[PDB]
Amino acid sequence: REVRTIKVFTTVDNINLHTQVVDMSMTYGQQFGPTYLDGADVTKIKPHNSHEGKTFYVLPNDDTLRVEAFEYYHTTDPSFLGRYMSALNHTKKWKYPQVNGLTSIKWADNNSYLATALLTLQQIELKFNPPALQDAYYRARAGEAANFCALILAYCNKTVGELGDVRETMSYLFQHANLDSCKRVLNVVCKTCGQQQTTLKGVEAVMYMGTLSYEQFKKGVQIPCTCGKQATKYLVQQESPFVMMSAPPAQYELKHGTFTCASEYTGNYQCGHYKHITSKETLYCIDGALLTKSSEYKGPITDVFYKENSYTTTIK
Amino acid sequence: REVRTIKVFTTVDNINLHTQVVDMSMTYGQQFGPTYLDGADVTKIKPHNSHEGKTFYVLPNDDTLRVEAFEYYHTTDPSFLGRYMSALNHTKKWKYPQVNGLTSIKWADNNSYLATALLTLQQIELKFNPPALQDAYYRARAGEAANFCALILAYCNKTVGELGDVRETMSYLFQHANLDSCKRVLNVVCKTCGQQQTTLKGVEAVMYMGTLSYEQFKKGVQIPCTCGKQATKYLVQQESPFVMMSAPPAQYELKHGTFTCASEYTGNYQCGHYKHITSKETLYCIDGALLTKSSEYKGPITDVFYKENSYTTTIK
Ligand SMILES: [Zn+2]
Ligand SMILES: [Zn+2]
Repeated sequence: REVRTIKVFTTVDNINLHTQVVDMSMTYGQQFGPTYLDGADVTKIKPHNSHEGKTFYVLPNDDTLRVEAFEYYHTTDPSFLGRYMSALNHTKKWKYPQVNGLTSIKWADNNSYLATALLTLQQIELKFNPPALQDAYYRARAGEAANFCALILAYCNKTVGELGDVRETMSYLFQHANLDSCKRVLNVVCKTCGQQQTTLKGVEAVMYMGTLSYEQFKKGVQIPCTCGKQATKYLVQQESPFVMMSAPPAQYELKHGTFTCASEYTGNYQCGHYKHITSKETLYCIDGALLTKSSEYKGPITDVFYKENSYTTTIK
Repeated sequence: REVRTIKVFTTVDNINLHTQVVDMSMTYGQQFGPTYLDGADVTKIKPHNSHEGKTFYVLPNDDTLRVEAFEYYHTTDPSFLGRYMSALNHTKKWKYPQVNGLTSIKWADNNSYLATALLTLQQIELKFNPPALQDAYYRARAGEAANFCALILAYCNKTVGELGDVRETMSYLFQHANLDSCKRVLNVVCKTCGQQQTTLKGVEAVMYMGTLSYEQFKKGVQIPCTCGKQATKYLVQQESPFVMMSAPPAQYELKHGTFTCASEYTGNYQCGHYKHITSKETLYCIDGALLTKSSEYKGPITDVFYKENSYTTTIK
């Protein structure tokens, strides 16, 4: 007749804890709704004695938790925490070797796009805004990247195993980074129509899709004009700590000392594999846990990152 | 022995067409990969005589289509076009009545969050950047909103029928809008720590989560300081054509003439329904195709939109 109970804590951010007394004869789901223990779904499980004192994630189901979840993650997508937990149940089992001084990811679960994204982040100046990403990225740099990788999957609405694109993944991460001071001025010149200047800010100031070469972007790239002519677009002014140049995969030569790092994609629109190339004392190719070196590199490159501070054109 | 063929066109943007000759003895999938006809998946279907001359969507599977798709949609998520097509197969069957001069959506497929988002967009000054959204929004304002609604679902990574949050949906749409000139200056005052000013730009300058009242935001809202004290955050300067104030749903009184429009959510974290309230000559409550009016309004409000141009505080 005596209900037997244990004390547990619920949370949405793993920092602020909420004391609960749970009935050991009812499932966690009957008492909390969807409930997770370090990523594992315990909604249909009844409390174990070993659960006493442990922390469980729940969905934001009252106003206090709604505020805590938004302040930590900067999202109000109702499915976010469930997707973060579902990914974490996988990423906590991945291995994160140090390769040439950087945290990589041993290949598992079709994660090569995440490995090259993680390697790239550690080579560019970037600060995240959500505390969740600040905290997880700090841990990832130290070598414990499971929470960071699960957050990337959640913020990008990708599940473990799903085909991912590096450019799109970086776009999501940059949306949650402080790029407010970044600025880009472009000029587009048509022999018929004249010239038109455009200013871009934030994420749009550091990403370009169409050519891999920063030098070519400075000299001019050809794009369509609405009048039918081919116009020339070139970079007038750049203020940012890096730039990212992207293009559909094509054979491309990477020259030591002319770029920071790059992503290589081998395959087709439905199926493929990413590798990472970093330019240090030589060219290192990081493929998850694997490492090779070369003095020259040619391959199907999709994204190239360059160092920057301030650039102003000499084109009149 | 003579292979019988028809001419069709493939596309990723429904503007640029690519001539194809298809074998009538093979499925579209065998020849194009995943293939769609006005949203319907025809990958496993063989060509019909009536298909001659028609346009089919395909996935971006060569470099020309990759460039066309990015220029139109401003995304490189590999699953985007399939998700847009899957949603469109549903939204093309929805009805879009004019309610009090605005395009709404007759309730279907758990779409009430999309109806209030669509109604809101038509009451605030906002220009989209991707041509896909520019073109579809123009059609939606005219009353043909199927493509716009399917794009909202695709950009938000939501499927038809899935629970949606209005604040999160607006965040995705604002990410793809030109808000570059929007600016917000805030001051946070702690009696222990002093004062700290912060400047926000773009989407972060027009969205706030924590209170529904713009007036309260101007006077000051209480938030935690890291020292443990309660600090006061207030608006110093605002430059934008609207602001959006959001909070977890709570009973709230909407006063005629003090706001533009608002979203009301009845339910809980797993299940609920949205309605739209607009302040015109009186208060109109739009619930899909349904319309009621009242002189006063109280309900569980989640988001309130206000007109703005330039605001500067008088607080010293
Ligand atoms: Zn021209
Ligand atoms: Zn303080």
